[PDB]
Amino acid sequence: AVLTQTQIDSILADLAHHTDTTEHITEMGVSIYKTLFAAHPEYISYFSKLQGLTKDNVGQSEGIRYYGRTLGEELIRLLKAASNPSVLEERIVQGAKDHKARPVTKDQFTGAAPIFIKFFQGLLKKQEDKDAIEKFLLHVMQAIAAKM
Ligand code: HEM
Repeated sequence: AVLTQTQIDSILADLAHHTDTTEHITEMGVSIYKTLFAAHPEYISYFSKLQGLTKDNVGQSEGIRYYGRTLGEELIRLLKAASNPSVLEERIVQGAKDHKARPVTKDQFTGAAPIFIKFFQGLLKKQEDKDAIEKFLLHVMQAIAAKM
């Protein structure tokens, strides 16, 4: 549900070089999307700025960078908020607003959790942090879906 400050600090330390600049945070998000869209090319068309793109050219698009940055920034927001119940709930509310009335469904949203989790597990060094990010993202994405 929840992460301790120590856990957040450990996770952020590993992510520091992926998230230090706007360009890097954007590239981190694009990398998640490359994985998501390879697994679900039908999801490319869900995004207003990716209309017309396919699995063969989405990775090179300007549009994927727009979402890569929004996604990356929000993921770091969620992580930083993980030890503060009220701020985390604010982010979960924003999550629901971000995804309500969109082509993505509740089931597709929670169903994509393993893609995000496995991506982050790859970037983290300590097994305890790999375990932690899994618990956290599953919790967050279920909470967002429930409000949709
Ligand atoms: C915890 C994981 C996720 C986070 C933090 C997140 C974050 C965001 C953010 C910040 C936006 C707003 C972007 C904007 O300003 O337009 C957004 C929009 C959107 N997201 Fe996510 N997202 C997540 C997972 C997913 C998944 C799994 C999907 C499945 C396809 C998805 C699909 C969408 C769609 C369709 C929009 C609307 C895009 C548009 O046309 O403007 N998201 N998301």
